[PDB]
Amino acid sequence: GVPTYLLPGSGQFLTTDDHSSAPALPCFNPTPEMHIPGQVRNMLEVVQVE
Amino acid sequence: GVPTYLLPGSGQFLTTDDHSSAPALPCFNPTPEMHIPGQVRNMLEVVQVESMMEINNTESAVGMERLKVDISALTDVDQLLFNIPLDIQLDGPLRNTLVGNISRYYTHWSGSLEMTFMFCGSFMAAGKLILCYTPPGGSCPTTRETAMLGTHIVWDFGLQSSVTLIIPWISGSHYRMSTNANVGYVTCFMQTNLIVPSESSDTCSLIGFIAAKDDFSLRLMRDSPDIGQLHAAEAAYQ
Amino acid sequence: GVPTYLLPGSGQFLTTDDHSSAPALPCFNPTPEMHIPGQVRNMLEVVQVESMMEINNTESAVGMERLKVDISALTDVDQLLFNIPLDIQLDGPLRNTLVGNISRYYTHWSGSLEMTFMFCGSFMAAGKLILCYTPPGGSCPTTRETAMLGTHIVWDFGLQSSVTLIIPWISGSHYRMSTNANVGYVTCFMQTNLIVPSESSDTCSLIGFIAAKDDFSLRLMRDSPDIGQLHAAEAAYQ
Amino acid sequence: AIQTRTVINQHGVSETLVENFLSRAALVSKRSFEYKDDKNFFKWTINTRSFVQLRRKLELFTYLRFDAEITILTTVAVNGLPDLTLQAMFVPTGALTPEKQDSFHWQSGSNASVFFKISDPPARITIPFMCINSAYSVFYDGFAGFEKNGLYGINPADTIGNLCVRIVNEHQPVGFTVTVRVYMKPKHIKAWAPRPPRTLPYMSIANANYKG
Amino acid sequence: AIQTRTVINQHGVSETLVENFLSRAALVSKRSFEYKDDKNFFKWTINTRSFVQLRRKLELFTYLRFDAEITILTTVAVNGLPDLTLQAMFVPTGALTPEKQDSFHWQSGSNASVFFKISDPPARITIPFMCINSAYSVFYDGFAGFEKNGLYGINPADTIGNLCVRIVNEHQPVGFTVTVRVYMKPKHIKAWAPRPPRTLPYMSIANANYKG
Amino acid sequence: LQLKLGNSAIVTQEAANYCCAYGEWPNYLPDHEAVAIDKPTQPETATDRFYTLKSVKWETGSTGWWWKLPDALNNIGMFGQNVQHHYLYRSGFLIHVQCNATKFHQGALLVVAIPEHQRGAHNTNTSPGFDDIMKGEEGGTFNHPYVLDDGTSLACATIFPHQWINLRTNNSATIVLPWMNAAPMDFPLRHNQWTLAIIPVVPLGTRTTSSMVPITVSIAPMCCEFNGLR
Repeated sequence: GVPTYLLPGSGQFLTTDDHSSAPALPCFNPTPEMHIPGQVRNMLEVVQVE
Repeated sequence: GVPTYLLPGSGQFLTTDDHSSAPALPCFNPTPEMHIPGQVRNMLEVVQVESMMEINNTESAVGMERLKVDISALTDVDQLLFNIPLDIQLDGPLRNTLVGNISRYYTHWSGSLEMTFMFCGSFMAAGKLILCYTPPGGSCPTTRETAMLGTHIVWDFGLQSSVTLIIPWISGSHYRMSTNANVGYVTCFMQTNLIVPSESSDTCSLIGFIAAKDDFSLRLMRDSPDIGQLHAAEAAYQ
Repeated sequence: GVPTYLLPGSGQFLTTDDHSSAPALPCFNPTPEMHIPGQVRNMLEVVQVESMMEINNTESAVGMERLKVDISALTDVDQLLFNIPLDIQLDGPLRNTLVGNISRYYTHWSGSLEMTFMFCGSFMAAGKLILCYTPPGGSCPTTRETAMLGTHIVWDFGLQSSVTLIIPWISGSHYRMSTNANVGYVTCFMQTNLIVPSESSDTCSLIGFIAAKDDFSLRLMRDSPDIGQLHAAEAAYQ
Repeated sequence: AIQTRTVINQHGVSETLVENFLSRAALVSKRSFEYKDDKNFFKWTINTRSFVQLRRKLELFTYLRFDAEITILTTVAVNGLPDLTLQAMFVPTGALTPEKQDSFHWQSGSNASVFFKISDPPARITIPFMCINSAYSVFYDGFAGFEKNGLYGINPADTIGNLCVRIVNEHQPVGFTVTVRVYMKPKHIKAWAPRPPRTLPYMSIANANYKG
Repeated sequence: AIQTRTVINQHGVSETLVENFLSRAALVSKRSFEYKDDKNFFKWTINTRSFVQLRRKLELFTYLRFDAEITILTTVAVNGLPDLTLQAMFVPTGALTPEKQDSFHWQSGSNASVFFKISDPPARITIPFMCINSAYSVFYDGFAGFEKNGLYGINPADTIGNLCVRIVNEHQPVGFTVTVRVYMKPKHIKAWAPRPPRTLPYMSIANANYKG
Repeated sequence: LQLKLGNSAIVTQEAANYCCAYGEWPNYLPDHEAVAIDKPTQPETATDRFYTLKSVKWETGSTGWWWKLPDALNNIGMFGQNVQHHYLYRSGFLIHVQCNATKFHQGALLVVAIPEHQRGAHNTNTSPGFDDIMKGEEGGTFNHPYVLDDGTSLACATIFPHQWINLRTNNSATIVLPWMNAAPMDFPLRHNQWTLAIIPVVPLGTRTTSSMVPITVSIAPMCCEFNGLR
């Protein structure tokens, strides 16, 4: 097997973590993306409007 | 060693996970695969097979009576024979079909359907029917003249025993926040009388079929509501 | 570090797992391998060796008497000598053999077998036997004439002391939901009388052998039912 | 009731794959047994006909070839909670099933035993395709035997085996209740010859009798 | 009884490999011992002849060369459960076996000790091929010595060693029972000169006497 | 066109198109699947012929008919003699169903071949016995054809290999059945691979209250093997 050891911070839930999780429903294909007008990619695009 | 840390979701049993497990018996070679006829790889292959509709939309009709609509002298000019609400979910002609049963395993369905009506009178029985299609939103016709104003088929069954009609795109779903209800109708009216010779039977019957087409699709698998829950249950434990 | 999560089945001890473990003594060099004669790499190498059948199918025969069938003047014309039910599992001539014992470690077996009968009379003892093969399903013959109508060997043992016969494909299994039972028979009848000179013994004996062939196969290893369970047991603890 | 509708945007056939249609971990068995040292241990003949909704899904086919991914999810409740070792032993056809908690069949060198604790993740093993034939007969138009009610619909080559679960621990002064939930996920599924769905309620486990 | 039959579709020789025929984790020892601070600890001379079914499988051969994968599965029961450290110490031939729980032989710098808790997965080590010869003598047509009952069938080069298991913890106000199950899986197996199976029941562990 | 097979021949004038069940034509057991009983023997003709059953009377109150294969043939001719002497078999089937009606009769038949039609009984917990299943050449009658006597539906029975006989358009039906089993050989006296069901979806009719149509079933074993015996 693989010799492992747990670090400090193992088993914690940080609310800002960036980890993939288990898909609850894989084999579910979501509705495909459609072009909707006015896509926001940056909140500074909003702030530059008078 | 390897420095590791456990994630949120460690040690959980999700019932939809895709992880290999320990083989309980490796070095066991299973029985090899043999070619068996009729392999199913997709449940849409099942749904594209025609199956009989309960086009007799009358209650007190039970069993074999529900699969056929009788026409006779009791059917007049301009007379309504059957009305098929295009509902996979609800109780109607499409409920006990292969396209009704397999689609109740899924939440969202989508696609064209394929009706086929077969006249099963005698060889010399003649007459005309108006098979209508009413789209979703539209009102079902109540007269033969309103029927002819829509999308329709003037079907002479005197020589052509079978007629088929593409149903363009019904596509209902399931809602909890409530049904789809009215998504379309197939309606039949008597254009003429039934004309039979005096040695053929007075009464002649129609049967209907429904299949899905290749554009038909199903999504978000659920539990089918059809059979719910018996004998010799606790025999597999003693 | 490495983001990890534990699976269902973590921390279990499956008795059939295939995982390396910690060496208790590394830097210990074991004794090197020496060539020893007769290495077994496959248990089917054991099963393909002939071993004596208990062809004496009579009870009250014990020990050495069971391995031989006597023929004499007490054996008449058209007289049944032995009947070998082709059952590896059940009590019969094939139970205490190398093909019977090793196959009871497995659940499903399959393949051809190899019978050999050796006449062990005197040099001038003469006579004929009909060694029959009855396939599975078929009834065992009770007369010498029904015996000759099947697959058979008219064996003159006056000069040929050994005869061998391929058993085509018995292949039984184990069932719990019940046995295989009848899967075939090897049956022997007296075609002639035993003809011995007046200085040879009146009584002459046959012995039988069974081996498996190269198409023989075993599957789904289990515990053998043969020996169950004593003295000086708790000496390995004190 | 209120009636609604939505424009449905779908494309693709992948969710109606028979692998996707059938491979989910379904609850196939659930028993309680008390423990104070087939009573006092879990024994279950591994079938697919205990619950009617997995039964109706699999009876959409005539033949099925699959491996079974068995997950065993044991919870305890006293009559806190001690950490107990459980043995789950898959007893195939041709092996001998235990009848006691302390029987010698639990010492099986040849049966697949898994030893696991309550505090662990749930025990999970894959039972292979165990049949003598190429597929399991979901339906069987035949008899298991001919001698005086060898029953109809029973195939001798359909028996997976038994799933026997006990508590490896000995008797304790506390008494407690062990609930064993068994979850099966069929894997590597091939299916043949699809059938009409059952429209009437099941009456028995062993057959296809109908009340109407 | 009911009698059945199935068309059997088999091909291959891989399951009757002697590695596959013999490498399974078999229960080779099981003892209870009480604890209140060879009584009060587990000591087992590592043989293969404790249980008759592994004995009859290995006595299908004359010579065996294998590594032993020892798994130790300890359960506790009080007379909840505290988490206790156990020491399992493999004492080879030539080392000295403990006779007490608190003996100085448990402090062995040279014996392979494994320290493990109850809450852990079961302790697992691989004892190597320990023999002075190239194979273990399953049978030995000789004597261990010549001076006044140096016993028959005993080979001085067959001794694996002892598996000594104690509780590293000290005495507690609670009294409890420790059951030590030892599982052995032979590994990297070579076998030589196959033998007839035993047909009669065993009478003793130390010999091949038969009652008939 | 004649269906000529052996010393049997079905000599008709009209027969349009067969149904090939699951698209599979019956072939002999291939030389990689026969690891079993060595070289399963083939009479090649002696069984492979039409066995024309006793005709059934279709009337207005007919619920339908069924024959189980090979149980319908296990006591008929050289097929049924080989069933009693052999232990294993493998066969496909050619089934020809024919109606004798005039142009004044009406009615539709679903002629459906069901693989492993395990039957249920009605309003009981006991399984069907031996005499409720193994009817032989006479066959059985559907008690509840709407559920196919197994709790399912007749409406969805076109998922199986099937043919329609609508007496306007046709009076005959041909289904070609391959070998349908999870094993390559099987045991003909105690397991059935196919059930030929003939069910009137639209009942029979003419005016004079006693309308009656002959239905004739001709079953030919195709590629019929058996174990060696020598």
